[PDB]
Amino acid sequence: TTTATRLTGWGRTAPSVANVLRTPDAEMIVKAVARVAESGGGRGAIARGLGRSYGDNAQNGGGLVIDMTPLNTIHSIDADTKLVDIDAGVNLDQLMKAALPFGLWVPVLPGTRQVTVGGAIACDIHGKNHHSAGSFGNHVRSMDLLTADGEIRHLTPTGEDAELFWATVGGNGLTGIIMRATIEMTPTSTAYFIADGDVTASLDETIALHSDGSEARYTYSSAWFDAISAPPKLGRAAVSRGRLATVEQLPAKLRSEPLKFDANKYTFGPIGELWYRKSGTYRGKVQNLTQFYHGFLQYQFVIPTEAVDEFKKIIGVIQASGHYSFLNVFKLFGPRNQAPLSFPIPGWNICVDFPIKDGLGKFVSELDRRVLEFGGRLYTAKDSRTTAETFHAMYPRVDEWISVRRKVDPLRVFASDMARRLELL
Ligand SMILES: Cc1cc2nc3c(=O)[nH]c(=O)nc-3n(C[C@H](O)[C@H](O)[C@H](O)COP(=O)(O)OP(=O)(O)OC[C@H]3O[C@@H](n4cnc5c(N)ncnc54)[C@H](O)[C@@H]3O)c2cc1C
Repeated sequence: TTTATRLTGWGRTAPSVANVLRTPDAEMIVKAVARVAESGGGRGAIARGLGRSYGDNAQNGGGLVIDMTPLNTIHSIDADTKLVDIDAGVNLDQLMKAALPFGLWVPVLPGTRQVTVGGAIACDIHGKNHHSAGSFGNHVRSMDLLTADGEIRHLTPTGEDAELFWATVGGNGLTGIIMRATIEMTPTSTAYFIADGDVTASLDETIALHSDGSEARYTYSSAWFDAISAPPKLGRAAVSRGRLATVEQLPAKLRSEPLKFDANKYTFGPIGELWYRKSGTYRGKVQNLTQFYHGFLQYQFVIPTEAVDEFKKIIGVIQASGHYSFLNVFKLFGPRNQAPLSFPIPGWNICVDFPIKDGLGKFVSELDRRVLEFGGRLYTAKDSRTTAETFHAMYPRVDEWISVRRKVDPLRVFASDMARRLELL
């Protein structure tokens, strides 16, 4: 039934061999968990989605990995209740396509739509709209969770079982296997955005633009960030902010199908600086999703809002480090949710991408130290190399979480490389 496969995260690193069960049959999945649970705990099992996490959370060296992607049935979409009832293996692209004709919008979209609902819940994913909509877990109204004892529990965010619900959110598959879930969607009259763009000249401007109160006028907001240039150019950004369009705001050419989907010699001189300011500055531009969205070590952290000087310092440490990240996504996160292991907290969030090079491993450890000291944290979906000590200090509700985890899996039936590395087992 199960194939001995060699798995990595998206980052393609720290590989381990696991037995991969790949079946559309939910009964064969309940029975595999039943089959891991009688052998004491062994090296346990972990669910896997589309494998878009960069780290080691969806692999289990010498254990069972359950590929959930065949479980990809959309059960119902209701435009009156805004509810979708889907298998955990459906991905967000599939869901977005299916839901559009109902005037329904996926409430949190990450950078790639090739992620499963299970992965979205287990990493409590965030998107361009976090400050206004929170993260993925905020919009789950129920889920069905295959736990260690082979029973399927029906969890809701409030009432009985809320605790296990909120431990599952952001729990990296370590509470069991999400089989099915109900998501509340965001109503929309169009598949379009109305976007405003701005280009800042420095880090100070970027931060200033995100604290001048303008952010409250936008539901969606993110920025491409300069992390290579020396000050004052360091931290200059192309900001893209917006909100879903209404049909009255579409041009006539689009208004009849409102929900349908489908370096020269100047470049680094003053004419290019002008061109790029001009091209990046705009108001009320109508965009579809693709236009509005757009050997390596991926690293993402958030620093709490107040610690602005500390955030500025970390960015300085980054550019003077001799490690050059060209692709950097910046955003200001809004209020957190009640999940103990949820990554997002209100504050300055950035994702960087370092070429793998001599000194890099030791430099990001130092980064960890700084991020930790400044009260922020790393994102498990990007990580495969931080220590359990650092992680546990970054997430002070980890003991709270672990304690919930030991109630629901005393025999450690669910386990992964990440769980063992970060001592979440
Ligand atoms: C190009 C790119 C851009 C990205 N942008 C963003 C972004 O903007 N915001 C953001 O928050 N993230 C982003 N991510 C990270 C990604 O959204 C998460 O890593 C997500 O969890 C991946 O989903 P997956 O289905 O691929 O799950 P996998 O990577 O296969 O697994 C991820 C985790 O979820 C658990 N899991 C999966 N299915 C289940 C299940 N059925 N039951 C229980 N647990 C399960 C796994 O055990 C594992 O712990 C990005 C990733 C990439 C590659």
